[PDB]
Amino acid sequence: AQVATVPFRLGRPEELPGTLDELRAAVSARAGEAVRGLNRPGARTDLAALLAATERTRAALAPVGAGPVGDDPSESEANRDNDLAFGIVRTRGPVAELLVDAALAALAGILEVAVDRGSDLEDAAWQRFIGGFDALLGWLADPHSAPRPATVPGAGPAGPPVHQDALRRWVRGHHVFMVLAQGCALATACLRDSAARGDLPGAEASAAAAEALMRGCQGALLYAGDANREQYNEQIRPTLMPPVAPPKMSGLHWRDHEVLIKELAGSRDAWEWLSAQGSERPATFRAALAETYDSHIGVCGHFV
Ligand code: HEC
Repeated sequence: AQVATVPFRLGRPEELPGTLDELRAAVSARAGEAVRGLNRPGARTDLAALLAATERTRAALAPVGAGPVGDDPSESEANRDNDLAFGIVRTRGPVAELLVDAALAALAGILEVAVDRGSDLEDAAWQRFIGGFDALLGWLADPHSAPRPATVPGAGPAGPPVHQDALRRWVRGHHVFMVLAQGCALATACLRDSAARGDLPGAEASAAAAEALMRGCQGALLYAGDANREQYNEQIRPTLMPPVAPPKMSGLHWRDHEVLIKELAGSRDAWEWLSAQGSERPATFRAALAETYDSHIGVCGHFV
């Protein structure tokens, strides 16, 4: 029931670029347009203006998809069920440019609900949540530099409850998860590659992206946890019809998360090297990491 704009098109995370130079060649032109679109005059006056700017930005971008991937021998049935439960369609085309499109669409998905009906999220959570998109697109626009944050308009307070708005937020929040998971996997991969090649500035820029994306993921988890609590209250009503359970991500079978955690493993030496070279990113990333891990409680079905 208009829970989210679907299909939600996303590339295969196994094809994400793995170096800063490759990433820049793949996406920096398009990401730069996206950033300029989201920071155009007037875009940041209020949440309604940001939504309008988002929709004008994504309309102004030339499409890049080539329709569904279709037959993918690397995709298990459990992967497919994971994606279908949230309306995800794996789509052929330049994976990093598809990530830019997906980021803009997930942003618009969030802002549609917040513009109409507010948010109960703490302003600092809202800031890091929506700030996750600025971090991602700003870094993709210039991967060799740390992304700089921009202003994020606040949301009004939650309005009157509308039927299954919690499910809309739950589903649209998971679309954000998939964008941030791919973004953080990119950032972690580039950190690993940069450090292996002794590119300390590239490593530092990659780690700065990874931390900002990780803080964005913590905001998204708070957002989804807030929706999940409201969902649980809405399930107290017993139903004569067979009860409809909200979609749930698997973990084992969610490909973007699998790719992310594999990159994070084996980024350990790069984080220690950055520390030894006098970076402050490792310490603050470690904090963001612990906070994001804890905020799984109340969102992911294999926690709590
Ligand atoms: C339920 C499915 C989820 C969702 C919605 C998210 N993740 Fe997260 N996650 C999940 C599991 C089953 C685990 C295993 C933890 C363990 O066995 O100890 C994790 C863990 C992580 C980690 C830690 C990885 C590491 O320590 O090396 C990270 C960084 C992580 N998950 C990230 C993450 C992000 C960024 C998410 C939203 C974009 C997210 N998870 C959601 C299962 C689930």
